[PDB]
Amino acid sequence: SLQLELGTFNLHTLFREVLNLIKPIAVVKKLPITLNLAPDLPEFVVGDEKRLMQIILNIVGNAVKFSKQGSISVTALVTKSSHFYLRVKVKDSGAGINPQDIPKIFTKFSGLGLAISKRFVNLMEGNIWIESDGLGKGCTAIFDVKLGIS
Ligand SMILES: Nc1ncnc2c1ncn2[C@@H]1O[C@H](COP(=O)(O)OP(=O)(O)O)[C@@H](O)[C@H]1O
Ligand SMILES: [Cl-]
Repeated sequence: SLQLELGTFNLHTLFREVLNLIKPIAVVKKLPITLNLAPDLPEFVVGDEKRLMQIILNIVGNAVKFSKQGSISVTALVTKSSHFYLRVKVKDSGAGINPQDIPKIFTKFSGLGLAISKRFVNLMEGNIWIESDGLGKGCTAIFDVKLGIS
């Protein structure tokens, strides 16, 4: 039933906007957070801005929410496979995630963010997953989504 709503927007600006919403909260929790955009990351793109924003906001937001100390990095780059694949990696410094808990992370229902993000990523012909090296190692949430180049 779901359908992409396409328009042209500045992808770089979208990342800075997300960081601007999250930063004051990171500051209160004393979690340094960094954004890195690859030198070849397209600027003006065609895609569904409000759905892309929802995905990035919930994953970056989760990093802040579930981290008690340490830093967070948000990295945006291109996955080579007109269109391209945007990759976003969000690495936090949480307590880590047990292997048994990862396969059910998109279906854990308290909490709706990742379930919604998964549908949006699927709409953009993409892939999303979370991984953790275990105790004390935080986790990385990663997604690839297809976007048009303006
Ligand atoms: N960055 C993260 N660090 C640790 N656990 C996470 C992270 N992101 C998601 N999770 C786990 O996945 C579950 C589902 O997350 P989400 O769908 O965003 O819902 P919510 O944040 O409301 O719980 C969370 O409750 C949590 O157990
Ligand atoms: Cl974690």
